[PDB]
Amino acid sequence: AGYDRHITIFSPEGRLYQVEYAFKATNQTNINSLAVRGKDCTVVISQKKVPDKLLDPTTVSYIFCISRTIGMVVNGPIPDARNAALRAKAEAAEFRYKYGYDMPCDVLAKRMANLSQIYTQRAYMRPLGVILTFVSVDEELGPSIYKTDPAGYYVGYKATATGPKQQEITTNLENHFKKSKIDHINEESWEKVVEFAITHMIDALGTEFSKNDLEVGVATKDKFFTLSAENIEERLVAIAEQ
Amino acid sequence: MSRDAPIKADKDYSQILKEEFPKIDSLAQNDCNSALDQLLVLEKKTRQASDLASSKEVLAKIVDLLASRNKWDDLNEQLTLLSKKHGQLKLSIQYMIQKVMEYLKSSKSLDLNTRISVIETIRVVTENKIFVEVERARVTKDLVEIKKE
Amino acid sequence: EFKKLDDKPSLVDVHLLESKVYHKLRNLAKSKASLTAARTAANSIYCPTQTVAELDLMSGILHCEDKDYKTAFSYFFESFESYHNLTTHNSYEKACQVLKYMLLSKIML
Amino acid sequence: FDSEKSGDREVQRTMLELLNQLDGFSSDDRVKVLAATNRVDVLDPALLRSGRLDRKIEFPLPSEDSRAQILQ
Amino acid sequence: GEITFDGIGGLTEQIRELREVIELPLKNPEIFQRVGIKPPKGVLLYGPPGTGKTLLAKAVAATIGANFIFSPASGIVDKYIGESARIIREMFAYAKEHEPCIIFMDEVDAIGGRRFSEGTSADREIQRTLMELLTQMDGFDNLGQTKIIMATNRPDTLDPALLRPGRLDRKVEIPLPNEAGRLEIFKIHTAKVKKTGEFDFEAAVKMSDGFNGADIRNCATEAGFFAIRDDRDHINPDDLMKAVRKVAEVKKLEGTIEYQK
Amino acid sequence: GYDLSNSVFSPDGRNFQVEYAVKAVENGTTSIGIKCNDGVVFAVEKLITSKLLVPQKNVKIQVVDRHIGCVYSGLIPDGRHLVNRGREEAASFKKLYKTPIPIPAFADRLGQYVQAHTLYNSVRPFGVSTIFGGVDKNGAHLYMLEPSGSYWGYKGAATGKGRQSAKAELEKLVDHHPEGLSAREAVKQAAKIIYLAHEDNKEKDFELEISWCSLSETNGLHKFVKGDLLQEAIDFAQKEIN
Amino acid sequence: SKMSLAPEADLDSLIIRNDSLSGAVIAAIMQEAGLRAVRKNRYVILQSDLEEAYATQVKTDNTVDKFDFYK
Amino acid sequence: TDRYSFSLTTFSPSGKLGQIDYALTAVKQGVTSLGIKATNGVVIATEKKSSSPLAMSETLSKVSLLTPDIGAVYSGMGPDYRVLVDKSRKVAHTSYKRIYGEYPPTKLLVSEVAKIMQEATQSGGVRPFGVSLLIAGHDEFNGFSLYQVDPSGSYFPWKATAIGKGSVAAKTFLEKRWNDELELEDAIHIALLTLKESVEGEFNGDTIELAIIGDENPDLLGYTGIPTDKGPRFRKLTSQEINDRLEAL
Amino acid sequence: TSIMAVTFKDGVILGADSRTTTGAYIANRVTDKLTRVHDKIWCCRSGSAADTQAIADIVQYHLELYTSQYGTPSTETAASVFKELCYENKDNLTAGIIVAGYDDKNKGEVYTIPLGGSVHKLPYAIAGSGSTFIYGYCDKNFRENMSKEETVDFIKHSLSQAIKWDGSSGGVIRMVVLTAAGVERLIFYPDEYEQL
Ligand SMILES: Nc1ncnc2c1ncn2[C@@H]1O[C@H](COP(=O)(O)OP(=O)(O)OP(=O)(O)O)[C@@H](O)[C@H]1O
Ligand SMILES: [Mg+2]
Repeated sequence: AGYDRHITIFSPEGRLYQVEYAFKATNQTNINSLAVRGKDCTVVISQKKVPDKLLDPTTVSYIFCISRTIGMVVNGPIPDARNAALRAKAEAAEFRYKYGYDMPCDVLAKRMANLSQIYTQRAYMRPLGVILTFVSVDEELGPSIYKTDPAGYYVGYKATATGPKQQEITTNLENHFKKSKIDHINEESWEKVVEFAITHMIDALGTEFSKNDLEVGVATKDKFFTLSAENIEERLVAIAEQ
Repeated sequence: MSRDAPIKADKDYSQILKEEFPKIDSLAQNDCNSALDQLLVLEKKTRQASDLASSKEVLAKIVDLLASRNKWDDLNEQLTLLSKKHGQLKLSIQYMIQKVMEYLKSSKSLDLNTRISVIETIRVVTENKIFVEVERARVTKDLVEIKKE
Repeated sequence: EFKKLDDKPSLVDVHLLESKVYHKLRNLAKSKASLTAARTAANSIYCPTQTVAELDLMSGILHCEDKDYKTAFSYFFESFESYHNLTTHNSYEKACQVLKYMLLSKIML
Repeated sequence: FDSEKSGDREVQRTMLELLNQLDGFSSDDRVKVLAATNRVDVLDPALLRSGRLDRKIEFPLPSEDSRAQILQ
Repeated sequence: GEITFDGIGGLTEQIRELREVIELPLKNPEIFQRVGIKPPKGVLLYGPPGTGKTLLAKAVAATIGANFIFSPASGIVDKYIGESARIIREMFAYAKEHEPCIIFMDEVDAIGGRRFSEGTSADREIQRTLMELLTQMDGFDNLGQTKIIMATNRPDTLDPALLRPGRLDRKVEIPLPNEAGRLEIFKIHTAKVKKTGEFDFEAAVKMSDGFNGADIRNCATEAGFFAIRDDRDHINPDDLMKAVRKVAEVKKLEGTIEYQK
Repeated sequence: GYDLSNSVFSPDGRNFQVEYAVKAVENGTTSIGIKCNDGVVFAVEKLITSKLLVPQKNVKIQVVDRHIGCVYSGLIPDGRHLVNRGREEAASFKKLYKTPIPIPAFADRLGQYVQAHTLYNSVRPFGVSTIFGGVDKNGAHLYMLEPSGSYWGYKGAATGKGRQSAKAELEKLVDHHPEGLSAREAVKQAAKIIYLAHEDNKEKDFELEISWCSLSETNGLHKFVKGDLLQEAIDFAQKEIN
Repeated sequence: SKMSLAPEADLDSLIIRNDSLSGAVIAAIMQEAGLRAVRKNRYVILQSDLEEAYATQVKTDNTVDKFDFYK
Repeated sequence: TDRYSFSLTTFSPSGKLGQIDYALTAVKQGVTSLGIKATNGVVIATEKKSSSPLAMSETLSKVSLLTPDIGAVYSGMGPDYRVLVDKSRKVAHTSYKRIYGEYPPTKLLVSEVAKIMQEATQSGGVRPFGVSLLIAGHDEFNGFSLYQVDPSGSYFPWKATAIGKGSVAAKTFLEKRWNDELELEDAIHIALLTLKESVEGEFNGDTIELAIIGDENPDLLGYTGIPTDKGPRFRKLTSQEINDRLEAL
Repeated sequence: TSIMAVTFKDGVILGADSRTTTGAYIANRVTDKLTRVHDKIWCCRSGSAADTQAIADIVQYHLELYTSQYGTPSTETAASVFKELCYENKDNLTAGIIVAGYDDKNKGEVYTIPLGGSVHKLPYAIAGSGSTFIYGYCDKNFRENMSKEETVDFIKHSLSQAIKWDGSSGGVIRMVVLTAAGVERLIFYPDEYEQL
């Protein structure tokens, strides 16, 4: 019928144009993210950009703290970002409540994936236009990255990037794990993994950075933290002295 | 940026440390190394325009170091560090490196010292492909002559 | 009888051996006929690398005999890449042999 | 000027040749335009721009004083 | 309507990009020999209106001084048929005896039309003239020192065989002037006018966006009317600050929405 | 026909609905929020449409709980609904946790509520921009809330028709005082820049409203400016613009 | 075959991207990369040049590999 | 307010329900999977694919466990497969493991899942899941059994079958390859050989997901000293095993 | 059962025993009652074991969500949660909870919540059924703002008299120290405090 794509219904090609369109709204902030696995840590960086000075820079964020061990990095519009953040925090509380231990990242990936599926099966839900990266350090699975997308599909990774120009970053990561011959960087301090990540980002995007142009989130064991600008500056200085 | 306070502060410092330069300059007679540190901290700028100004204070200072017959070794290491420190506005540093080579021609050093300093300097800009290139070729042919004999 | 059971990429090899038979019977009118059929059975993309190396080899020799040394050199360059860099069980002898033909092709030009 | 299956492509060719001589290849600086039109929501985006009709005057519905004048 | 290398300010990066296609193979084909590519040719210009896409066309004919023709989209259209084919066939010929020629199609939407011909006969007239171009652009007739600069005000009007690369190899978009790209445009237009002395634009312009490059020169014209009202001969920042309000106001009368590849 | 509903997407990343709501907001009057060191100062332009009105008898600034001022532009009845909703949520928090709601928490709540109206065919997205802020115990904060369900931190925010002028003037005010100013001193500034934002609007006459929530002068409660103070601010602006 | 490349450049990183191209656009990208090469001022095509040229006039699809969830 | 309670699925004028037609087209868009029923077991095999080569595929599954005797494998949409596996486990426990305290026969479960598909075809506010599932299992009364549930909500029992985009060719191959007596070993070799015609990409045990409903494993039971209960008849083969069988072709 | 909390200079010290009787039978003599519901805001339960534990679970739930959305809650806030849970289930559930927590700004604080549900801020709180015997001992010898050593010996002696006179109280004495430095457990066996 004339409506195949104002509601979630297959096309004559056997398809969902609507969900496609969701994927075509993940590149509007044009933020890029890069996430790699250390040996005992997980590191993720994202861009920060403010179009005006009259914003306060602190509040502009894309790294959202969901659990105490799971960080969430969002690619796509910020309204949907906030709705997703709220969803996830609810589910985390509820897992702790019903099973007696904090939510694993894997379980969260899947819970959020199924909610996604439900938004693309009900004829009056609009799907989220956000790709979520879940970074964690598990004690049963180790440092892990799970990526879910508006489809409700998710997959694991050794490393991954997101954004409009994230192919460049894919090249970088590919070559890096080509030389290393192993699925994670062998580094025993989270600092140097931040450093490596920023190096690959400068190479990939072709542009140098500053403390107010970055945003860094680190998942160590049994915690998650974000660095402030002051600590990011120090990483940048130690890059030049490699 | 999100504040204009770094702007007001950085520019203003530049003017005032000209007033304090004669004080620094007499202090270098007692110990150059301490005066060197004072100007090095000065050059830490988060505002673009003040970079150009603060590098001029160091140029006058290092003439004393360059002329010396032990301390120019220490000078070559510094130039390295400056490009690395932050990048610090790709215009400022590129003007400095030139003015130093220009000084070297006029200070009149040993064949040997001239040779070894230049290799250290062309080495820095091998890792660069910006304005450096203009100067890099010119000092390269200056070095050609040295080995020609 | 295995052409009604045409599902296998191992019928590539049979075409190639037939091409070789006419080759040393020293007629290339029929050598090409059986080559074309080999390329057809190898149009399936599920054939191993090794058998495709064989495919280029046979053409390399054959257009060499027809005295075109532009085609022969391109075909021998392709087969050198296959033999040299995958494992050797007879591919040490077949990388050597392809190499010598590459050198020969250029002397004729 | 996105037309689908109609003779509107014949119409617009006197729109386009207008925009061409409303560009300077001088000997149009002294040549002006006034234009009257009933509605101003039907114009082409190449007539929003300045260089074609730079000043844009609206005719308002009458006022108290204005109405009195007109009758007189 | 001539102007120097610089026909805009702050969009210089696109000016540099254009000469890559045009000016570079003009001077040295030999640097495109080293690479081994086909010598660049073919340019589509598309963007929002009034953004100096045409003024740049006049500038690259002026600056280089290479042989230029031109064509308005609708002065090559004729009543006689086989006559509107004649010009453009014979215009390419001209281009092969005249050195390094540059063919500016100005504001083409006339024969930009698609296959239509379920409408009037005019749509087959378009068709006849369109087929003529393709055979020229690529065939045994191949160019190399004949370049196409195609100027249009919306590119999704066109037929996709006029979106075809290797006839159009580079598709340069010039956007609307940017936050400080207006600033760069303002400093060239405050030299032309008489001014008290004004280097206080910066805040007002960025937060009076809505201007194309031709409206910046309409802020100066409208500021010269506020001046005339005061009986001044100079552009004041009193006159300028009332002007940016007015000029922005009159453009909100109708909108414009355009999307691109 | 992707302009028909909010739950539709388009292949341009656009959801035409929500963009159109911004044009409803562009129809409102100037409204400014000045973030000062001590608190926040709101001001609203109140058009006097006729000589039959009762002056200073209609408020467009309404308080929620007692320490969060809310001032909105766009559709006055619609924004009115939004403020009512936010008071319900505020009282809920206050009952459940025994403390007046923090300003960031408030921000979460209202953002979610407006984000909700784009996920269902059943509803229409609100066409209002809100500016809300105040003093809590973790300091003064300011937020501007989009009809899109987006918001950020701000050192100065504005909306309305004379937003052009106001934004520029605020840029200057942060260039005069990069370390900020007093909420006492900001009364006069709100007067100033509303007056400057009425030359784009100089068809009419208007009344100035100012209100503020600062720790140093109202003890952290949202009160209105009046009397000799209000009239002095008026006179200040008046002399500046003449 | 016609043009120079660098040993850093590869033609096998072009399969993974889009899987519906025309022969003219492949003659187009390589020509567009030969202009970016002169902005570096280099006569050998680097893989930096070659991926940037792919990114312009890319004509992206949501039917091709590395863009799917229908698997 | 909400009024999506009218079906989005209707009869077409030419007689058919258009939406299952579109869904069945969507199934020929996905990955390829097949299942062979041997005399002494069942083997199911599928391809692992990911968006990027740097994505993990060991933390991802296309052969899922519904019960220790019953596995499923899909061709079609991932997201649709995921939720529906969970629902299958769900109704398997609430309506056979609370009412008889034990796991369901293969067939019973097949019908349990066919209803969920059916109510995705009925009842406005839904569209069909765009998957075909193979439900392979073993029950103690009809032995080994292989079923296919389609987007429509019907099922069919098969002796061997394939789903996905390479289905026409695969089925023609299995036409000769099937025999009245087949050994589970021989069926393993056969399934690999067929799905090799179907797969272009690198061929290892790390990309071919193999599972067998073969025979019971007392070592996967997790306890001993009970002879009455026996181990899972399902087993997922990790990559090591499968790498031997690449070589045993 | 005996629980108390006493504030001191630098924070607060929480104190409990571990004897848990049903009837005459002690179910476990090494039972914990010093519970964490946040990472700085600990509680002492007494009353019905089932009731206290259930309530504690739900309050942990709410506080954890509070942390994820709004930043960490204050001792005040947690106490309010407990209050509002008691007030809805006062007719069915029997709980006495002492909520003691370290605020970085103000210091350790002690609120007590009876079973009807009300908040009372106090400089020191006691509850249980071994606590009606040590009221006077506490009240006479208490001063505001003692040193850490003092606080520890104080709570030790108070809980020794509680253990003496109440037979539902006993086992080891356990303590949690909430300060800026962190969280420290102390444990005192019977041989240790009988001598004194
Ligand atoms: N960036 C500019 N700075 C100064 N003047 C400009 C600028 N661009 C355009 N103009 C002015 O606008 C006039 C007309 O614009 P022009 O014809 O060059 O532009 P255009 O972008 O193609 O749009 P159209 O073709 O519809 O006119 C010029 O004659 C010139 O006075
Ligand atoms: Mg024009």
